[PDB]
Amino acid sequence: ARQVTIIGAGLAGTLVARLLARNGWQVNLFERRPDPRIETGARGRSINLALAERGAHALRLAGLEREVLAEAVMMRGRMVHVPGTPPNLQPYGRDDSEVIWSINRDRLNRILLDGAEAAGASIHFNLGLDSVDFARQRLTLSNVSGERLEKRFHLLIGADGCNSAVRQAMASVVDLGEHLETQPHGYKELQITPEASAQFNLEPNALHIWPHGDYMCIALPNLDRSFTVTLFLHHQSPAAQPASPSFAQLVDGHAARRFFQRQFPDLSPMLDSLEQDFEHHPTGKLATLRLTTWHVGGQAVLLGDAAHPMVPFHGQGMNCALEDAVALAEHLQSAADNASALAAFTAQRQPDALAIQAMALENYVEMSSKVASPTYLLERELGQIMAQRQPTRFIPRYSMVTFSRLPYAQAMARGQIQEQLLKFAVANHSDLTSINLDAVEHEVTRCLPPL
Ligand SMILES: Cc1cc2nc3c(=O)[nH]c(=O)nc-3n(C[C@H](O)[C@H](O)[C@H](O)COP(=O)(O)OP(=O)(O)OC[C@H]3O[C@@H](n4cnc5c(N)ncnc54)[C@H](O)[C@@H]3O)c2cc1C
Ligand SMILES: O=C(Cc1nn[nH]n1)c1ccc(C2CCCCC2)cc1
Ligand SMILES: [Cl-]
Ligand SMILES: [Cl-]
Repeated sequence: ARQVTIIGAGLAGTLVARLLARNGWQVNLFERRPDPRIETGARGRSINLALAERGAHALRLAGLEREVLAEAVMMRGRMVHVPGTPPNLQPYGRDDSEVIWSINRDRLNRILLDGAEAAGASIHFNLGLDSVDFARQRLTLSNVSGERLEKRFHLLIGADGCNSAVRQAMASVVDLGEHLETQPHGYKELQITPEASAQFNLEPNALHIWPHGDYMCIALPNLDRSFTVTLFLHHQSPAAQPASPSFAQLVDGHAARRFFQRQFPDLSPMLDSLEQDFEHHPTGKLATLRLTTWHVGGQAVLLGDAAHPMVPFHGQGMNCALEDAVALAEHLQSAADNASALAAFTAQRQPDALAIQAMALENYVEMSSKVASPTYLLERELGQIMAQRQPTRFIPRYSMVTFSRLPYAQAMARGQIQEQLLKFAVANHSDLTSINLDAVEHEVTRCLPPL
């Protein structure tokens, strides 16, 4: 039996443990945190994630999809809150079967843990990886108090998150070629209670966005009708724009409140504990981390956030993580040896991780400044016409990322061609009446191969 050691019982680590264990691998999975299935007196505060086709299909192959969806809230469309008009629901894709699911992270983790153990994996909690010795094939683990334990390993999978100890240990034996790109936006999570969302008739079965240019709020629903609101806002004000809103200017809850009443006046009444949340929840940091290589020979490979931290603006990090786990399990299961498997995995997935990293950055502009401009409206309306006349050629980029399993690089490449097609068609035209539709359709057929 082939043996594998996995660091991190997060989303990618637990899924890959399930897929390998049920193929007969001996799987040991080590996790720094305690087991979240052991109930304690602490008050767990878990956020929700948007689960889409790529994540859903990976769970479907694992036999876990139905269990996960039982606990998920359907989001049928995007509820855009633009000042001056009523909130406007934009359906996802073309028909009612194209939805995103809002799923609690801790519930998903528990389901995945149960699934890995049922497939035969052994999960060891309260053991955090501290270092690796690649030449002696040993690693050092330790509990919180610092007491250390050594284990031999044969194949090591670093599924240990954006601050991966495995990636750090790989920097001893190979150049990963890391480039960290910081992001000027931080984020803060605020809460809407069920009473407040019910009192203000906030739609539960939708994803809600409050665009506002260089800042914005997003809200995902929970099963109990509460919402978690995420404010994205610059850490610091730029020197050129010294009065522009930023976190540094929101020192306490009362400034926060005046900000929301002025700039989000229909959302402010719903955030009852805006003051308290603002001061006791930490401001989070966003960053994109790109690696030229993900593995060391046949000994160790990264996946998930350990491999490609990305900004959350597409809701694709977990979706990408689950899709990585599927691909890593398939390559390991079928390769001549572990070395060939890890090379072929990195070669397949690294271009795709780059593509989704780039699309997540760009999607910030789409969500916060594009959805409210006159020019983008005309293009989106021409885009839906094109999807109807050429359905296998013109597939909107958001739809290819979110509702298909087209490799992310091909989605990006086709999206760039569509974007420039729509951009030139609508330029110097104010209405849809002055646009030659068959001209645009002819460029779809000349430039977009059918799927
Ligand atoms: C605010 C926010 C919102 C997001 N929303 C979405 C969304 O809506 N949709 C989406 O698809 N993605 C979303 N993401 C991204 C998503 O959360 C991650 O991409 C996903 O969790 C990656 O899964 P993973 O298994 O790689 O890592 P994680 O889920 O982070 O798992 C890492 C695991 O490794 C463990 N670990 C860490 N260090 C060690 C160590 N030294 N030793 C042992 N164990 C260790 C951790 O305890 C944890 O269990 C969001 C991210 C953020 C920050
Ligand atoms: O699906 C998307 C992107 C989209 N654009 N237009 N429709 N939705 C999407 C984008 C972001 C999120 C998360 C990001 C972290 C904070 C919670 C919300 C979820 C999902
Ligand atoms: Cl959309
Ligand atoms: Cl994400």
